[PDB]
Amino acid sequence: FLDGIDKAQEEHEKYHSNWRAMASDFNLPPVVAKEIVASCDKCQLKGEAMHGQVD
Amino acid sequence: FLDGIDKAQEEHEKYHSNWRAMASDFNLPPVVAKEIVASCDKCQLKGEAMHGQVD
Ligand SMILES: [Zn+2]
Ligand SMILES: [Zn+2]
Repeated sequence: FLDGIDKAQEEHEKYHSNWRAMASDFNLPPVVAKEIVASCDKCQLKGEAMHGQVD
Repeated sequence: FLDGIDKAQEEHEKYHSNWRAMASDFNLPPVVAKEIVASCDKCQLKGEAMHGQVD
């Protein structure tokens, strides 16, 4: 679990690749690749959330 | 990977337990338990984000 992710985590930092790319790069299920995105605040929170246009 | 999560995912829905509880319940590493939280929008986005107090 942590072994493949350690090498995969570095790849994420280098390009912030999507979980689909990391999954194929290490042939790991989306759960492992998706979790790396969950730890990456930049790829996880993509704006949206709120910040409406104010009333 | 998906087998334990399937049973663990149901437990998450029942109580929205934190990844620490699910990890101990199925004795799985934080990566597997943390990913379930990543899929749960209610436990993932806990307000914050933005929504400042306006100027
Ligand atoms: Zn990223
Ligand atoms: Zn939840």
